[PDB]
Amino acid sequence: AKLHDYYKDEVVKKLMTEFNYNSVMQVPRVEKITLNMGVGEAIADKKLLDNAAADLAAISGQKPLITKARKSVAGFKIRQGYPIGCKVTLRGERMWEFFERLITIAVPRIRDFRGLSAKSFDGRGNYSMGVREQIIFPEIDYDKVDRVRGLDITITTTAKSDEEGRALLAAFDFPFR
Amino acid sequence: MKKDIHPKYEEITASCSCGNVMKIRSTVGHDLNLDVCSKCHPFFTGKQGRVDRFNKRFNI
Amino acid sequence: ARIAGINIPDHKHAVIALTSIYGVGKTRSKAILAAAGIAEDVKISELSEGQIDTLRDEVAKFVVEGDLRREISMSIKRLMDLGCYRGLRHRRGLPVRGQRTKTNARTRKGPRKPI
Amino acid sequence: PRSLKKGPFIDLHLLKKVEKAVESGDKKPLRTWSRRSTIFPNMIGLTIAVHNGRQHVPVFVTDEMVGHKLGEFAPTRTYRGHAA
RNA sequence: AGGGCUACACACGUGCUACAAUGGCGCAUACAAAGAGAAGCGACCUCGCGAGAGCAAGCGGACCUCAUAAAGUGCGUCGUAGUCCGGAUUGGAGUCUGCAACUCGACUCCAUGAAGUCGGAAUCGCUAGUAAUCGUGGAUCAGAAUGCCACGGUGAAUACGU
RNA sequence: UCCUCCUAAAGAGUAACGGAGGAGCACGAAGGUUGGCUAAUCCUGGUCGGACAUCAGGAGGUUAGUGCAAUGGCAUAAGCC
Ligand SMILES: [Mg+2]
Ligand SMILES: [Mg+2]
Ligand SMILES: [Mg+2]
Ligand SMILES: [Mg+2]
Ligand SMILES: [Mg+2]
Ligand SMILES: [Mg+2]
Ligand SMILES: [Mg+2]
Ligand SMILES: [Mg+2]
Ligand SMILES: [Mg+2]
Ligand SMILES: [Mg+2]
Ligand SMILES: [Mg+2]
Ligand SMILES: [Mg+2]
Ligand SMILES: [Mg+2]
Ligand SMILES: [Mg+2]
Ligand SMILES: [Mg+2]
Ligand SMILES: [Mg+2]
Ligand SMILES: [Zn+2]
Repeated sequence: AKLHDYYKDEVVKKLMTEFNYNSVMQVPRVEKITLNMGVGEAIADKKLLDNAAADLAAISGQKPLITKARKSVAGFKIRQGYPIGCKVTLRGERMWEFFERLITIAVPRIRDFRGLSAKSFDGRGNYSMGVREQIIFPEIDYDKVDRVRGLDITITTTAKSDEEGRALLAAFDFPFR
Repeated sequence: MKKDIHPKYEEITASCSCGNVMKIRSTVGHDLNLDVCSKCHPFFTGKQGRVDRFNKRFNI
Repeated sequence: ARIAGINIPDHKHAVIALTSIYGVGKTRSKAILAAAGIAEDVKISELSEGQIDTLRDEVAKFVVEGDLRREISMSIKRLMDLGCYRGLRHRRGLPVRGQRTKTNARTRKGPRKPI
Repeated sequence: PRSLKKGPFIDLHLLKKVEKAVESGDKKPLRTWSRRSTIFPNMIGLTIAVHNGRQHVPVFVTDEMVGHKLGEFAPTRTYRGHAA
């Protein structure tokens, strides 16, 4: 809970000063981090989806939830209810630990990392970023890797706007370019 | 958390070359030997035309 | 095994393994290994962590991987924006060093496109 | 390319024309046939109309061009494609 | 004077280099023939990773120079991989000839590392110091050969027969 | 032969070789009950990923859904688990 204790001990005060909030409850919070793997290659091979789930479990520390097609789509040859991905919702202690591991270990291991886009906010202070290769997480062993897979990471926050979301993330020294 | 279905999640030590050590819970199982970390990566730290070269090569 | 942001082969000789890095050839591999005080035939997996760190330091003096790729793209785009002959050749996907195009030129033109 | 010890080649008539035009200000394009002359920093801002075999091609010299030859900016062959 | 003969959807001929282990790479070390050279061949030395550069002998030559022959042989490594095979393409930095290397030169260094894993139908050469393979030299020529002409090294298979 | 709507004149019923569509099943769960849940579509952000897969948020408010026509219903859902 290093980053949560840092949030409470420093980031709250910093944001209160920076935005002049009238109550401490008004400070943006990091609510949840969701990791998503869109596994379209599972349409023909189910071991692909199972291996994606194993990668996600290794990375996040949580057994993932297999997601299924909401509607049938000819364009991707998918019928309704077909499992085509996996996600994990990280909250609380697990979420702060993953935030720390991401920031301090995984992002530094991104090939040719020149800084995360600061425009990748959804308009309400929530940040999403892509990963192209799961090896950037040390939990994934390099010489056991079957297929190259990435994932999506979303950080949902209680920020009313993108500027407050970016300030909240920057307070953790998020690697914004 | 539901019992008996999640990966093993226990603390390890991440040792970087620059001498940074972080104690992080992980599913990796063993200790880590990082080649880089947030405290030493060039982008994190801050460590990251023709007339000039024409004059340098053709000094008169 | 992780140098310059990529995984080096572990079972190869070090002199061969380092050439996995975009921007290190054989001459640079030999020079890096001489300047890190490591024999050329030593496999990566017989190297210590101090040795791998010295190798990383030696690689640090060169422009490699993503930085080198950015440099190369910058030079090519500079040519292509200049509108010079070399830039136009780059634009058209044709040989840029005065080679014949009546025949051959297939590395640049790609496989034959029949009429 | 040309040996460094020999310096960069430029035709004397062109160098003189460029000096005159720089002194007098910014004249109309200087017509030259010296495709082989290097582009010097003191030509930046001038317009040099460079022969490509049949017509002079107006070259607006920028800083990126310095050290290149004038003929690199006046293509000599007309190609638009086969079967068009 | 500048441009073109060097264009490039494409078709064909003649070649070069390969696809590797009967090989690649590193170190060491053997054995040729033929030829050319005065606006030429240019040693030794010094500088440079190198192409080269500076200085400067000798030689109109069985004398001097071009001018380590290479394949080979020993030692070591790579261990069948698009690889330590291949070396096209492209970026950067250079050298030299030449008034001048943009179009459009050769060569060097660093980086890059494509196709190609032996080739459909068809088709060529070769009967012995031949084929195959390996280097070497010369003319043209300021510079510019994978072409041409010439020279040695290693060195086969097979011909029942009509 | 059977179902739905209109013709049909605000109860029911009402004809024509009038105007339009469907059925001749399906389901041991798609039945019973208890607990829970809430749609379409669009916008923004997000590895491959694209007009369209999965993820996050917003807008919207049933424009969805209903095993199969059409009508009448359906949120206390009759819709989803
Ligand atoms: Mg090289
Ligand atoms: Mg040519
Ligand atoms: Mg003429
Ligand atoms: Mg011709
Ligand atoms: Mg000669
Ligand atoms: Mg090779
Ligand atoms: Mg292939
Ligand atoms: Mg092979
Ligand atoms: Mg005969
Ligand atoms: Mg030969
Ligand atoms: Mg010659
Ligand atoms: Mg009635
Ligand atoms: Mg009535
Ligand atoms: Mg009646
Ligand atoms: Mg219910
Ligand atoms: Mg029911
Ligand atoms: Zn570090």
